[PDB]
Amino acid sequence: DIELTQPPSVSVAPGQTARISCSGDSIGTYAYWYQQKPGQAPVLVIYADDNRPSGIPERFSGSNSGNTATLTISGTQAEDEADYYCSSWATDNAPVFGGGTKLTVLGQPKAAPSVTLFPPSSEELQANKATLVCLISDFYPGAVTVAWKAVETTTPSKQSNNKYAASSYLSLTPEQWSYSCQVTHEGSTVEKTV
Amino acid sequence: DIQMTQSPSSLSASVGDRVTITCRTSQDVRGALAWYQQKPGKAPKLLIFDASSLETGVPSRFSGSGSGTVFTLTISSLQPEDFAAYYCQQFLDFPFTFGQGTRLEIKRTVAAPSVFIFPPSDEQLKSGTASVVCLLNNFYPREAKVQWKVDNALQSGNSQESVTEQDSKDSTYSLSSTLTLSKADYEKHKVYACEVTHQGLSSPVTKSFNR
Amino acid sequence: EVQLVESGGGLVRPGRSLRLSCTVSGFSFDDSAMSWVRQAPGKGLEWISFIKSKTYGGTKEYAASVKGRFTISRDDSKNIAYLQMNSLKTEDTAVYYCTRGAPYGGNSDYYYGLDVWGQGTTVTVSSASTKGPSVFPLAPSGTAALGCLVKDYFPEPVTVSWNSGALTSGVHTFPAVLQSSGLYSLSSVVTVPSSSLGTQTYICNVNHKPSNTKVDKKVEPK
Amino acid sequence: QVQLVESGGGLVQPGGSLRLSCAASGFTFSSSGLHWVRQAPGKGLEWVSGIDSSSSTTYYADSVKGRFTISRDNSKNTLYLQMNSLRAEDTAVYYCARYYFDVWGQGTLVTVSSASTKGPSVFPLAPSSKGTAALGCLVKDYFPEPVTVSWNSGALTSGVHTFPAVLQSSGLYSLSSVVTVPSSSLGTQTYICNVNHKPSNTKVDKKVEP
Repeated sequence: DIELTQPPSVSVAPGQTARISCSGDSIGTYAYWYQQKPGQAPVLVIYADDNRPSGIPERFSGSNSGNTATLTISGTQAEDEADYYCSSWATDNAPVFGGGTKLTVLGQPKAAPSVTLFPPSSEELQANKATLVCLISDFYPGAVTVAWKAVETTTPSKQSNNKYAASSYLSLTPEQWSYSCQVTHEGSTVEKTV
Repeated sequence: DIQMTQSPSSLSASVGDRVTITCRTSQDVRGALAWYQQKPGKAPKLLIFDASSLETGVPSRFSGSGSGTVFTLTISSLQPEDFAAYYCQQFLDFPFTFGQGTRLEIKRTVAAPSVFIFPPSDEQLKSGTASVVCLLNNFYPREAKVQWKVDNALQSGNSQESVTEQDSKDSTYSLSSTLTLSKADYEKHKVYACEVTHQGLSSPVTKSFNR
Repeated sequence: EVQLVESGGGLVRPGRSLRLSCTVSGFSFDDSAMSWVRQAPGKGLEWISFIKSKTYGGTKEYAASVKGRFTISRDDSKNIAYLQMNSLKTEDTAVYYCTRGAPYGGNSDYYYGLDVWGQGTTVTVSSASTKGPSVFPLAPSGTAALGCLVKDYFPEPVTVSWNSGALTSGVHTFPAVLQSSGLYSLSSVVTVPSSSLGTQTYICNVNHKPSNTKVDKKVEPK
Repeated sequence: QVQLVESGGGLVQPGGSLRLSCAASGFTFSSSGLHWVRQAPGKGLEWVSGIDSSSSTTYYADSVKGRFTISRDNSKNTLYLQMNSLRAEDTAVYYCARYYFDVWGQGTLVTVSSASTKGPSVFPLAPSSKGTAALGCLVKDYFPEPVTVSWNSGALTSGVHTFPAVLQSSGLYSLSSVVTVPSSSLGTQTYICNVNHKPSNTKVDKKVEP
């Protein structure tokens, strides 16, 4: 069965509600919601339709109707940010899992990430190797889209200064080695020429 | 679903005898019945589990038997304790339906009731609602029939019947019938009477009131 | 020991939502299944809803009579079980019990019984308001019948006293009857010797607690 | 409490064999079935295998059907998943969860990578533009890291941001370390890049000049 459709990312201001939808193709049953702090095992926050297990604060409330389920996080806290997955049980008695949503709480002021270009190296040119290095630093929130204009891009990682950072590596042959890198953090598009 | 019939609803017994209560099922529950006892006006209690197995807190007088479709409770000696209502519940597949229920009543000698005819209320005559009250005190067995006959014609659909529980002293019953008649209905009729059919009564004794 | 209490029971007009809470203490709430059983006054027991524990997914499911109107939820952190009813009807006037479905073994999906029951709360669905009791004398027309008729009792439980509480033997208080209009009807029966009927001052005391109204009536021969 | 611990996972060659074991404490194993959930890196959870409480039936995800078998050793309170003929993208962290997903274990890392210990190539990347400039070295084909990259043999500690490693499609991790320094100090500061490849036990020294 197709995975349950979920929004990729959701942005909510601190101390203000969060709404995540889990509309799917015939869930037909109750939808469970799971929380995953990065580097930690997922935990259950909402089971059946709107039940809450022990150890979960009251801020987590849920609903289910028709073919859509919703997690209402009233007054989200900054420490709460994680990935929220919705799961359900299909007719074939086989579990189905959703894509997931990231709670990007705007704890820090929004800023435009800084992008540094990187042309080919002399050793790579002598070795017949090309690598286009695009380093996007000081990104906020941690969600950036990297595009190459004439490619493996690492997932966003938290920086030591609390600013999201990412790197985009593009491989080109020595014969094929202008090249442009496009960065889109939040609406605005940043282009670097190399 | 699963239909659940308990037989008979009214079972009469004396103190210290043996009582059988049968719960019959539609499909085969595979020995997953639960028997409950409810004392009047109080929370029900778990009496018999997994058909035969006895639950903790119940003395040995209570036992269960049978499997598949027929299930029975056998009580060795009936104490004053345990004269209450009994229910059976199924636990094979959802939904956990309850039976009709069986009521245990203390056996007593057949005593006919006393017919008392309460005339229409003088204060309620001008209120707008006129009622006729028929009272039967000390009546045994619980089943009794009261017919509200107005002007020699039986009246139906305008009567409310109430029954008093078994008295803790004599083990009797009381029955009250209220006939609802408007002012026009009260004036239109001529002779109002109630006919009581009881096992003790040889013939239907009717008491009439004159408007 | 294991204690189950309930609240949220009161008078509600048809078609209005009401939420009952089952506070659980004395045993673990996470791994026990909770079921709600209702008893209409006079009628038999009826099973309303069942929700499994967290270990088994908490699959809520109800009887055919309340499907689409009753939703059951539970919170383990505050060990409380919720029952919410929308489109409430007059047939639902009953006493609701909170029951704990004990597993077969220590923990299993096969449930063998409802072990511990709460005391229960009264849920009344009606349209009428709080109306004071109406006292109608029933004069005695061996043992004579003297009684008072209680009519138009609204949203209540009432107390009847014979001889200001002096006469305790021979006092038969009939069960309440739901009148067509929406009020309750009650009857009191006093059996006394015919000679003593004209001597003792038969005084009936009726107290309607919800309305804070006290009514006294005198039964004398007509 | 109900606790689950899984182990037995490690880096294996493509097509190899792997057995993952779940240890269960606090709840009766025979009462509830157990699920296997895999977390591909850079992505959400995916259901892998399931077993009923009584081992009556076994549910398998279609993407893994015919390759994974799951047995519940009820005697020793353990759950086993056997993997054969693994493909490349099956790399993930496998989670062991109770039926209806109430409790999740820490998870075991399973890596399917044909790459072996390969030394990095310190290709210099100096700042070709320009008050401040960013320069550093790129470590290509590092297998498997964590590769310690230092500037000036640890002399420089401010302005050096180490980007996270990238798992390229070639199967070799790539790393890029960039040091932000003033433009006036480009011709004076000694740009030295030292790479210590712990998995390969190789210490590579590189020099960065304008």
